[PDB]
Amino acid sequence: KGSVVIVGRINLSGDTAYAQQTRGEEGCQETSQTGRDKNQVEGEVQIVSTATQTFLATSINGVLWTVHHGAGTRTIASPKGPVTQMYTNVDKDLVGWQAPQGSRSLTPCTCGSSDLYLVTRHADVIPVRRRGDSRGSLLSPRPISYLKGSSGGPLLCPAGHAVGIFRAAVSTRGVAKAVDFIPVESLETTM
Ligand SMILES: C=C[C@@H]1C[C@]1(NC(=O)[C@@H]1C[C@@H]2CN1C(=O)[C@H](C(C)(C)C)NC(=O)O[C@@H]1C[C@H]1CCCCCc1nc3ccc(OC)cc3nc1O2)C(=O)NS(=O)(=O)C1CC1
Ligand SMILES: [Zn+2]
Repeated sequence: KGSVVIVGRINLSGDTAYAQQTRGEEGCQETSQTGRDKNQVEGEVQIVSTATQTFLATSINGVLWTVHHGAGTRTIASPKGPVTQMYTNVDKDLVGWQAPQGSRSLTPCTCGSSDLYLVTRHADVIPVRRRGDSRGSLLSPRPISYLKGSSGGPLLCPAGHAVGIFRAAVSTRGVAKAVDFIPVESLETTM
């Protein structure tokens, strides 16, 4: 298997949630084999890719987190070569690396607000209501197909801080009315 490769980012930039592709497929190939990636990186939310899967990853207090069902145990390519996972937990569906060169990191949420916001791979910011340890309800139902490819992306509080990592969708006949995520407290405990 190859290294995970950053192929873009989801910009909250200044005002607009928009997606920025920074690498093509072809280049994704050679880079996964070497794990050496000089391509420029920015921001908190990365679009990450394997040979078969595209999903997201989020930097929180110096660690780049994503889902195990996306990354597995792979390294992630960097300018100084392939980066080995700092944290792994198959049961939680969680993996972490040292935040990449060029990135910014999110702050853990400390305000306890139930008003959350899920960022998707499509660069949509979707309102969510905290409804338990690892669960939050959507204000608007959406088909799964819409959310697919967004695991590893962040759930944010109204202050912009990180509340969790998107893990799975709670679906009924293919309609998602809630989301399952890894809470930051769970990250802090994994560390
Ligand atoms: C947008 C949709 C959603 C965020 C996404 N997550 C999934 O699709 C997960 C993967 C797998 C099935 N998923 C689901 O969401 C299902 C599904 C019916 C398919 C919607 N929903 C579901 O279980 O409801 C259950 C009540 C909750 C409680 C149980 C959830 C279990 C969570 C889970 N843990 C592990 C630990 C270790 C593993 O080793 C290989 C593998 C795992 N796989 C898991 O779920 C996503 O976008 N992925 S992705 O980006 O396209 C892909 C590129 C990476
Ligand atoms: Zn907060």
